[PDB]
Amino acid sequence: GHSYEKYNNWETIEAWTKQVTSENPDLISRTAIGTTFLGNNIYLLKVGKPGPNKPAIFMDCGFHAREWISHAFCQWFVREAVLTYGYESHMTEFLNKLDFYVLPVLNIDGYIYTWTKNRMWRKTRSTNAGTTCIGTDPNRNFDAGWCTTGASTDPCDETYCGSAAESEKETKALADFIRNNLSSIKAYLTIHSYSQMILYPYSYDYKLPENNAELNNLAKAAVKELATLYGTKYTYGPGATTIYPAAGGSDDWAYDQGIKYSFTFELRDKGRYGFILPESQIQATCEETMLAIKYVTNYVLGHL
Ligand SMILES: CC(C)[C@H](NS(=O)(=O)c1ccc(-c2ccccc2)cc1)P(=O)(O)C[C@H](C(=O)O)c1cccc(CN)c1
Ligand SMILES: [Zn+2]
Repeated sequence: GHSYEKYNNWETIEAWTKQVTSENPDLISRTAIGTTFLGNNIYLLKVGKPGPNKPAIFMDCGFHAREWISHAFCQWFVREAVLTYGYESHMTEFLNKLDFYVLPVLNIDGYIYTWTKNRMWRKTRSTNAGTTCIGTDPNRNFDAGWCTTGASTDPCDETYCGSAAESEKETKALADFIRNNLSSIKAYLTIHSYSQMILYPYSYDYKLPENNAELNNLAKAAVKELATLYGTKYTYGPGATTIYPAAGGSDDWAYDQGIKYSFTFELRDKGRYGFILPESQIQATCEETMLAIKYVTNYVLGHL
């Protein structure tokens, strides 16, 4: 059965998306926005009080298969939304005024593989012509300085950028959805682990975004807010200098589409457990991350 304080396999997350929607139809609708290479359904949950032409914030989890705390966060967020609506003033205002497009697991095929075969798997599970090597790195597969730095052209490598931008069914599905809804989406948030950071553009080059000052101030305030709960310390900055250059990222792509608030989160920890974060840290990790996401949402809402 499903638990918010355990890592759940895909079969369970899928059953959860159906159950949480059917139990909360006045706050959640579920739509499939595509299939993965292996035929799994890429669900998107629209979280919010239904209404005409609402602005939206897009958040995805599970780009990288082994980053299990990412998948866990998207599920946690959805429950927080549904349970506190009408009682917590901020979340109530949030869901009244906008929609959260929550994509709980993008790279489902890779996630299943980390459960069945290889816990440290990262990429998708698509085949590659001319080789037995499997998979593309989804966060190198977007049309953002595609494959120009920090990415491999070799299908056997963990940062393989693919045969072309959006060569993967999963990344094409996400990009298509965001393109089809550009006019409503005001912020893009993508959840990874680990490192305890909040990153913003650019990562494919050392250039800074026009609203660099604003993004820095927003990231700073969000990490401060996060720390108030349990003392967890994040760092923040442009991706290229804060972690390393990496072209083809979804956050840089989203920004260049005109979405002015675009962030990558790297959750706990700093490497003691790394990707294998104990389930006993799921609750604390998600609760503190909630504060940062809500801080950003509050800011974005005020700036429509
Ligand atoms: C641990 C986090 C930082 C992930 N990085 S990782 O490639 O898996 C990795 C994991 C472990 C190590 C490592 C650990 C200890 C010693 C030496 C190396 C080095 C790299 P990531 O979430 O996969 C980082 C992400 C990406 O590579 O797609 C990224 C990188 C740069 C910019 C951005 C923003 N678009 C996002
Ligand atoms: Zn990652």
